[PDB]
Amino acid sequence: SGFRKMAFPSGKVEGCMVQVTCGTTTLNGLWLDDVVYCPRHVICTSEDMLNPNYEDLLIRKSNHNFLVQAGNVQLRVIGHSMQNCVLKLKVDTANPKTPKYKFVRIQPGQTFSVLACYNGSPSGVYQCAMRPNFTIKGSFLNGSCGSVGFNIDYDCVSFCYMHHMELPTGVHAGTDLEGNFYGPFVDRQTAQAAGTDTTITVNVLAWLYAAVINGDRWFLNRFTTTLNDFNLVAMKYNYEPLTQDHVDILGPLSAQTGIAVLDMCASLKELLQNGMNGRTILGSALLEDEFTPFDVVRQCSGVTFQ
Amino acid sequence: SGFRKMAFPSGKVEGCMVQVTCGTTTLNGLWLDDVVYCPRHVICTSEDMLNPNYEDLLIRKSNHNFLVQAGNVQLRVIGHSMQNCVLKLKVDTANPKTPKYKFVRIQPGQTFSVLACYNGSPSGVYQCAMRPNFTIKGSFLNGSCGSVGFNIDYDCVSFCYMHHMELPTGVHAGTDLEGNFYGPFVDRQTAQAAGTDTTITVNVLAWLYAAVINGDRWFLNRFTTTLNDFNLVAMKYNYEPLTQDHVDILGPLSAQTGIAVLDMCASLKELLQNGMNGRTILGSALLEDEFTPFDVVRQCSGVTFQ
Ligand SMILES: *[C@H](O)[C@H](C[C@@H]1CCNC1=O)NC(=O)[C@@H]1[C@@H]2[C@H](CN1C(=O)COc1ccc(Cl)cc1Cl)C2(C)C
Ligand SMILES: *[C@H](O)[C@H](C[C@@H]1CCNC1=O)NC(=O)[C@@H]1[C@@H]2[C@H](CN1C(=O)COc1ccc(Cl)cc1Cl)C2(C)C
Repeated sequence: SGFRKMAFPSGKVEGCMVQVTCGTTTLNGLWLDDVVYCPRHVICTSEDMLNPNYEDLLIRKSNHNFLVQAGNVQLRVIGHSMQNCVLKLKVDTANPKTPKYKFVRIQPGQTFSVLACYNGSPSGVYQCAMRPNFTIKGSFLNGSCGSVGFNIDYDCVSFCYMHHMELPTGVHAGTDLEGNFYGPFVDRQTAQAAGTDTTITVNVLAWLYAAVINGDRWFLNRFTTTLNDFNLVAMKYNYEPLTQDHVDILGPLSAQTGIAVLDMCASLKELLQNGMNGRTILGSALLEDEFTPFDVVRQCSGVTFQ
Repeated sequence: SGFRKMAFPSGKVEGCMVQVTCGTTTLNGLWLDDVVYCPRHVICTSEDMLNPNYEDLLIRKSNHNFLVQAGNVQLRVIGHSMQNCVLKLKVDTANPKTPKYKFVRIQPGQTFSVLACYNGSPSGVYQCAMRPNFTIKGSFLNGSCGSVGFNIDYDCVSFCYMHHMELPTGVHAGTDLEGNFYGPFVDRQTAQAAGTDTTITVNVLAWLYAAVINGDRWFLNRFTTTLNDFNLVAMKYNYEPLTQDHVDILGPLSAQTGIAVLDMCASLKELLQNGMNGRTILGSALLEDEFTPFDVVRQCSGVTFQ
């Protein structure tokens, strides 16, 4: 037993990370087959990153302007092109470490592992959720652009995120691996802001089920509630509405614990109105919302990946 | 910016994990050079694990009783020996993936990354602290024994932990890689219990400095305190005593923020006596104690590993 914010093993992704330097900008790239993927603002400079015109900037570039460091070995760039907000640098060598992979775009509420990287070298790994406002609460410093987020499903890495920027509230924004931003953000230095977030209701319920599975039961009660009456409380506390599909997705957790989904909602209702009163749930004094039902089933059952 | 519970990249360790099966017990082993390391209770059975005599049990074993699966390839065991609570299985093949490594024993209060494994296959990675009572609050199910904890320091993996068991409170106990248990636990099924824990004071202060670096400042104050008067409050709230060396270790964080260590103690004192009053620190409603000063400096500065 026990319950931890757990990332996927990062080894398959570590073998794809490279360093991309252009001008005085160094960031990370993702090397799959004979392509290196990286944020397009690597082609920018100081006075560029204001309201840049990346098509103009890119046509002024040459293959040899892009220095690609795969560890202690330089990769020759033989072509370049822009795809939305990412660059695709064609290199003369296919990555012999290329795992089988997919480029997937995730939904707010879903989670993924981030391999934070600097100068092409992995620094750490942690779990993030896509917030309802399409930001992520990460840990990113200068030089971390091009770090990717991913999930693993048996032997296949599903890349879902490339890091591009921090917003003024300290949260982070980036793209899918096709270069399309999550949320209404642009890779310019403007006065853009996150905008209002909500709590991921279905995830909080999943985490409550994780707690019960692990022996935290004090928040349970004989009360129940209808979906509609629960959702008026959710709205009041800036929680996302709970749909019937969310109830369906929680079914296996409900069946394992023997606590009906709607009964757990009644428990969440009471926690929202009364707080916790000095008690904790799974070592937390806050209702946690960055674990999906899948995450709970995976950890409380022990799935692996080859 | 941002602050996350961050593990080390796990790739170097993933290449060492194997499956060890003996009788009807399957667990994980750690394959370094031509030795596989695993918990010695793999040689036990159901009626064995009560008050077993492992020397007697081991002399009754044969090299061929140990099935070692390195992925889809079987490793021939050519020798075996017991070292305290671990087995060393000599195999005919050296692991060509062996990273440079060390076997180190850590102190309570220090942190490490755990690569949770089942059937020799990595499942996830997360950060743990050695509690003052020599347990760890992990996430471990049946089959996870032999998963290791580790730190990475440039290119070198310092293995500090092998998993053996869960205690009745849901916390976890294991050994260093020389097979010596952390704390007063034995690899028998007895009525052993964790015993009383304390909060790691120096780590809480480090995390408060992490908060300030990341813009959470509401808990700061003009008050100060002496080390002695702080330590009477620490004792009252079941916090570990703060030593002058702890103050020294916090020096760089103090110097970066411009908040004297003893002034941050005064802030912790007030948080201990008043609570947080509905506010959070780094997304937590509890004082967090599983980040060392090193962890904070590493994350709030961006060190990597090759
Ligand atoms: C690429 O390595 C960086 C990663 C940034 C640096 C600090 N934290 C990060 O995640 N990306 C950028 O520097 C991008 C780049 C231009 C601006 N930018 C930003 O991150 C915006 O800036 C900030 C905004 C808010 C904060 Cl709290 C901090 C910073 Cl540095 C492009 C937008 C072109
Ligand atoms: C080896 O894979 C397991 C790992 C255990 C299983 C559940 N969680 C874990 O970390 N190790 C064991 O089964 C060891 C083994 C005998 C008993 N044992 C225990 O973990 C003790 O048991 C438990 C105690 C408390 C709880 Cl809450 C659950 C269990 Cl299963 C040796 C002590 C020989």
